[PDB]
Amino acid sequence: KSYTTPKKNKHKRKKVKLAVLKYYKVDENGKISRLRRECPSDECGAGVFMASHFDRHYCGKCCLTYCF
Amino acid sequence: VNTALQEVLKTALIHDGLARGIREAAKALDKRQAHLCVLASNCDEPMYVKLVEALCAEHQINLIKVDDNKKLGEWVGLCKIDREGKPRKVVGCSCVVVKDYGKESQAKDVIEEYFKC
Repeated sequence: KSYTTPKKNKHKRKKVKLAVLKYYKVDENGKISRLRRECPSDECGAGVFMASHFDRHYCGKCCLTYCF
Repeated sequence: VNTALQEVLKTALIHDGLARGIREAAKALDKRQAHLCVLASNCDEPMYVKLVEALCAEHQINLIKVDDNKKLGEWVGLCKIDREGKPRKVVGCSCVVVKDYGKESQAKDVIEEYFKC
């Protein structure tokens, strides 16, 4: 329709491209040294990573924000 | 071989012991919850080959080489639409993780004796 208020738009998300390839640092030797921290919860295994922001470290699903 | 790979992926489809994709495949690799893997080489992979050889050079990870990304996506259960002959559109997959349980078959023995060689 045509309304007086401006139209509210949904969250136009951005598309990722090979995200974990930016965190598995691989050199020419046998080293797989990571850039992102693993999960400290024993509910899951050791596959998921945490958020890497400038001041905190957030989960994917555990919602345990690590401060400084 | 090719028919053994088709048989083990059909067993994975019939017994839900399959981990497709990349993220959950690497998660199942890091979870110590994997048995077999494959790989599609000689493609447009600037970093994917070196990342996946680092990923599969960890704990006796088996590989089966294949030319294209196309016929891997037919026996895995990728695009099971328009079954009246030829498929309509099948996208490309790189690697898959198989953790079959009911492995009382001749094809597993054939591919495993091929792996221990």
